[PDB]
Amino acid sequence: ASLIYRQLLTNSYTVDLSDEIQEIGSTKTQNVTINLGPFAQTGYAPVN
Amino acid sequence: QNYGINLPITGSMDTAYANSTQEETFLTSTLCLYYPTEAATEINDNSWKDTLSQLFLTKGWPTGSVYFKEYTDIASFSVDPQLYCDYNVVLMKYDATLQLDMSELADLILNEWLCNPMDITLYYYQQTDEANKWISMGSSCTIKVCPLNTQTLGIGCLTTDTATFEEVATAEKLVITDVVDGVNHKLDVTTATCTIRNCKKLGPRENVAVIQVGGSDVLDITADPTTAPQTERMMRINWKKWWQVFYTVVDYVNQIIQAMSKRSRSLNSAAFYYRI
Amino acid sequence: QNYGINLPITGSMDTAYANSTQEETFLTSTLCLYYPTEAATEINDNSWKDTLSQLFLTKGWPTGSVYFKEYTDIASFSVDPQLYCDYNVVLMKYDATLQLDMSELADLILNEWLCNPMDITLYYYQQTDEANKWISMGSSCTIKVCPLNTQTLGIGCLTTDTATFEEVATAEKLVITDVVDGVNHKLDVTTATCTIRNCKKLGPRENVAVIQVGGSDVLDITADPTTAPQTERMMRINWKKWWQVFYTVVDYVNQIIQAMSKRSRSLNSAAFYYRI
Amino acid sequence: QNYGINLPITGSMDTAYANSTQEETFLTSTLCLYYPTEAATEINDNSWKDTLSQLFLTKGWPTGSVYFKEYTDIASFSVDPQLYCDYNVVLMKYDATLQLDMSELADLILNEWLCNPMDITLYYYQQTDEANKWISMGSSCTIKVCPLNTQTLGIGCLTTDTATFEEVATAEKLVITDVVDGVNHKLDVTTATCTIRNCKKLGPRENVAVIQVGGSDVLDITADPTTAPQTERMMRINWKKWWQVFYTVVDYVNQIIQAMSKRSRSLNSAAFYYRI
Amino acid sequence: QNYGINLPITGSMDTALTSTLCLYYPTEAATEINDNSWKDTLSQLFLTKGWPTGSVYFKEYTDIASFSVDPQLYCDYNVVLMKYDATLQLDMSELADLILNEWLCNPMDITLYYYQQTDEANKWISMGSSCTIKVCPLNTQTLGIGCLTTDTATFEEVATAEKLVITDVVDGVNHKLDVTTATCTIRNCKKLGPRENVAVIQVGGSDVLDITADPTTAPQTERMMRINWKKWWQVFYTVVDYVNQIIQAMSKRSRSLNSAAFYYRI
Ligand SMILES: *[C@@H]1O[C@H](CO)[C@@H](O)[C@H](O)[C@H]1NC(C)=O
Ligand SMILES: *[C@@H]1O[C@H](CO)[C@@H](O)[C@H](O)[C@H]1NC(C)=O
Ligand SMILES: *[C@@H]1O[C@H](CO)[C@@H](O)[C@H](O)[C@H]1NC(C)=O
Ligand SMILES: [Ca+2]
Ligand SMILES: [Ca+2]
Ligand SMILES: [Ca+2]
Ligand SMILES: [Ca+2]
Ligand SMILES: [Ca+2]
Ligand SMILES: [Ca+2]
Ligand SMILES: [Ca+2]
Ligand SMILES: [Ca+2]
Ligand SMILES: [Ca+2]
Ligand SMILES: [Ca+2]
Ligand SMILES: [Ca+2]
Ligand SMILES: [Ca+2]
Ligand SMILES: [Ca+2]
Ligand SMILES: [Ca+2]
Ligand SMILES: [Ca+2]
Ligand SMILES: [Ca+2]
Repeated sequence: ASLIYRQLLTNSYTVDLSDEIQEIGSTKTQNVTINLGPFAQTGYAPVN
Repeated sequence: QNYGINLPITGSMDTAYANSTQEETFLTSTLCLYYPTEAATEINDNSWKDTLSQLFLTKGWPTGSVYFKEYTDIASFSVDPQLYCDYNVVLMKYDATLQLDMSELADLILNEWLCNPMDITLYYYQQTDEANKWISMGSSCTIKVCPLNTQTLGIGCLTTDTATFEEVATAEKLVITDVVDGVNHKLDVTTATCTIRNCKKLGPRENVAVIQVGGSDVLDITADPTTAPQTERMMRINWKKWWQVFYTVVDYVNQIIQAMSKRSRSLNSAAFYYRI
Repeated sequence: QNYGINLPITGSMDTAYANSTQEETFLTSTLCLYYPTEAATEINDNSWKDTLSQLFLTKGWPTGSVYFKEYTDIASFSVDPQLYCDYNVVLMKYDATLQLDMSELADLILNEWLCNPMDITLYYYQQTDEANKWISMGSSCTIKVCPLNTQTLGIGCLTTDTATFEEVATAEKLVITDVVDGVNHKLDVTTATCTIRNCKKLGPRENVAVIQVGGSDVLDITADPTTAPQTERMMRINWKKWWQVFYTVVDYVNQIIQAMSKRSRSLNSAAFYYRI
Repeated sequence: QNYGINLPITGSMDTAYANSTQEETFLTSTLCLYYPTEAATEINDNSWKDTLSQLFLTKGWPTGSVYFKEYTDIASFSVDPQLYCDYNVVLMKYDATLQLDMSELADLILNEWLCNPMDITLYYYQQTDEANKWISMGSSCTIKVCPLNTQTLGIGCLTTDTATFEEVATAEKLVITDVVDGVNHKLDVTTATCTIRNCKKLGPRENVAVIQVGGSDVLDITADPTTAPQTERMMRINWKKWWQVFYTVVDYVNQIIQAMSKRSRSLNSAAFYYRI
Repeated sequence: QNYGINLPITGSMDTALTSTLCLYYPTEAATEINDNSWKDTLSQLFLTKGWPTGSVYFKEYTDIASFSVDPQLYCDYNVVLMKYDATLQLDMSELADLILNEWLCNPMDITLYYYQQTDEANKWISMGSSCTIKVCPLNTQTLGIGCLTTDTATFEEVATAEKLVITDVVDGVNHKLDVTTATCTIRNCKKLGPRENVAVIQVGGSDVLDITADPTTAPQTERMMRINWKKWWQVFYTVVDYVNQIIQAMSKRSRSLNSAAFYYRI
């Protein structure tokens, strides 16, 4: 009855395929580059 | 499981070396980096923390295990250095005019201190042995001392008149005071602004290392004039840019952690001795 | 020690008793007495501390070993309690309204805790086991809880809308939250004036004793409803004058200390062990 | 004769020592003395070369073998420092603000470096091990680095915009850059006026000694923070007059050469390993 | 090593930084290619042959004359693509003589000292913007032969406006030397042996190289290749495709610490 384990590990390559299938219908959410940093403090020129 | 009692441990001189545990310790331990504000100012980036975290990930430290703590300067940092990570690395910029202060900071965070309260104006205080010091910390610590003789009369000072007290510290954020042992002293301290504690130097603190950025070997963490031990946890680097300093810290993190050890006083084994 | 912590200690059942170490304990120890402000106000003496120190000296303690710390009230004292001396006796006044707060303070200071930070804004937190609680301390700690389900959706609450959260603490100086174990929660806490930590109760803190002045046995240092253990370190007395209370504390200091075990004093004075 | 293979050599204890070879090496070797211009300026004697040559002859060296090479200062001398004599001695004046530059110069000349060219415009570069550095020299070498993740995207920077690059060197005449190992970096170097090379530290360069004239122990010829070795070839001298400095160098030339050895990479026996 | 250099190596007959490549090509090659990304293409084509990304390096030189001014050999393997010009034959040979062999050179102060060449391995190599070497052989009495030691106009000229020149004079004879020391420098060099990590591929022409001063021998070593060409792209493709064979002719065990073409000793 140990074969199950040996099979579970042996056939585990097919897991990849399943993931691909589960990724087929999954929605895609792609991120963009985000500015951070020393953002200089700029204001209005002397105004009267 | 047999906490609070010391037992001898017997081992053989032919037990095989176990495999490296560096990967496991990196995986299951935290690292804190203390740097001055001017380091962040010079770096002139805000994602630099994430960049260093990723670079550490390349060195095996899991994301989020490395912590970056900031302090304004040595004087402000010395008020109450509270180091909580498993491994603490403190980047300390060198300034000649602050030499002693730097030493004091190192003396405070490279060693373990058992500190009891001090109530001046109600008890006179002796320093029993070499390891006994008086650590004063606060916004501004001004400590004046009046040694007394066996009859409780001051030596070169009047118990009533504080103006005659010998002045040993002026407006200090942190000061380690060492007086002559076996002599009672009356203390005048700015209690409203500073707190003074009677501390015993138990031994080294192995999870804290100090990297001195620039300068020469000036740290002196032992009050004894005849010893100036540069331990393996006290490092020195020359610098011109802080990015190079941080890259050096990241790349050689293996060596830095090797120089350090887990806090012996902490962790479950040292339970019912002092802590945990 | 650590290399002999997990080793057996064998002793024979005929070893002669050693002499009384009470004198040696008093000589090499320090005592901290925590009392409320009303005690000092009622005493209305500027030398009562010196009188108590002299009486303790009559009881064997060296002169500069007994220290006295004053707190405004139970709620004020519960914000980051600090236990300084080797032996810490806390004179806690009884109020029928502050019963839960008295119990929380006693639980915090009569037990050793291992706490970690919680970033409530980023992660959903759960309590692993019966020893795991959330200890919140600050000027005003208002904790609201939203339990979730396997799909991360809230039950009886909406993660987006905090107004639907199940408030469990409001305007608290110290609170020990116990939620259902194994359930992820999303927490709203006034982080500006509150700090919440995930804490595990390691065990008793045997160097801290609490004397309840007035009332009945109301302390409950166990979150478990089925048990309300009264330990040897939970004393209770009846009072009319604070001077009599202090005289009872001084006279029976032998018994009070005998109910406490030394070596439980952490290197730090905090009421919990902070780990990152 | 067998030049390509490393054959073991079996020596026998008790083999009689050979006579002193100091005279023979002095007669059949050349000594180069590198000093700053200010040295000659202070000395103010157009014939001092002849005087030093005659003094060296009194010490053993034939009067055609001691060479005196003059450099303006540390910064200028660091650009392609070419040392061709059998024994090179460099008097380096100490400046408290040029510690890193002095350390870089010593690291470059006190150690053997195997350098390959670098095309920052063509390849992304990575440092393989701790012995690998990026040594750049020129009139004004400014180096900025952008680490890249496994997907080749920059970390904390954009490969397209060099403004986001992390600056590691600015207007450096010489700089030894050490970045995190195993990470590819896009390099932005002012190649128009400086050359960058990818180098390995093979080992010590035994025919170059550096005397730091009037400073402290500050040289760090190793990028590892945990090591700041003081090899026998780095000496320190206090000074007020350069004539005294040169007299000390002449009088202790025996010891100075003793601290040095013939360049291992040089000479015939090093053939077919790297050079000659 | 050095303590086991003079020891035998016994072997049985019955028993059975990574490498870097430098390509030296003339600038006219890159001009003919006319592409600004050809280096990347050649790097990937080399990577097909097993050279990692940042291993191959391409160094440009204006021409044979300019390249000869103190040439520098940077990589583990140095394949030099040299365009053939019937008018520059000797110069090409000189470059090969200075590039395919290891030299040991000492400073020469022509103004103060006479110089002689001890043996057949001794030459005088001079390099710079422009060399004009004029030689006056002397006799046992130190008087010039066909020349006047004081009058340099009678000196025999052996080089004129040379960017590189290897001078071979009669051995055992002292020579007074007039060299344009301002614009170029001369050194007494000794040929130690082959430099196995440098190969020279002559693009076009015929076999004309002569890396030995002896007139009786003109050996073509395995590191001296020749290829006919019409398009530089074909030249670079054949260099890339047969890089295995090119490296086979070379040995990685001649890369000195410095890139100079000669060891220098004071
Ligand atoms: C064993 O040691 C090797 C060599 O350092 C290391 O790669 C490996 O991670 C270690 N652990 C195990 C479980 O093999
Ligand atoms: C213990 O008590 C006994 C009885 O008074 C006394 O004789 C002895 O000296 C004491 N001390 C020790 C160390 O046994
Ligand atoms: C070495 O020195 C000794 C004693 O000065 C002398 O007798 C001998 O000839 C010298 N030379 C050799 C090769 O031993
Ligand atoms: Ca100080
Ligand atoms: Ca006085
Ligand atoms: Ca003392
Ligand atoms: Ca000391
Ligand atoms: Ca409460
Ligand atoms: Ca609700
Ligand atoms: Ca719970
Ligand atoms: Ca209970
Ligand atoms: Ca520099
Ligand atoms: Ca950036
Ligand atoms: Ca590196
Ligand atoms: Ca170092
Ligand atoms: Ca020529
Ligand atoms: Ca003539
Ligand atoms: Ca000849
Ligand atoms: Ca020939």
